[PDB]
Amino acid sequence: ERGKLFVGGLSWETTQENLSRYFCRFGDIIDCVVMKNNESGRSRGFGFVTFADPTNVNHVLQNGPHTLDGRTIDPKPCNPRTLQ
Repeated sequence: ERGKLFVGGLSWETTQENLSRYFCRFGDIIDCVVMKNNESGRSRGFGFVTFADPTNVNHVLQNGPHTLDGRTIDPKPCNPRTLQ
């Protein structure tokens, strides 16, 4: 997979729906999650966005800085977790 972005530095208030809304300005999104604490269900302050078109990752990176919910957030390209 080529189109996955890690996004760090999120406020714990930011929902994955809001995260997706923000990053859709750079392309169609096929997955967007905010990682949650297993016990509490609260955001851990980071997530992942997967673009349908992997060329959109570089478009995000060259059009910063990025702010969401009053935080400067930290999008980075990532090599995705591999499955079976």
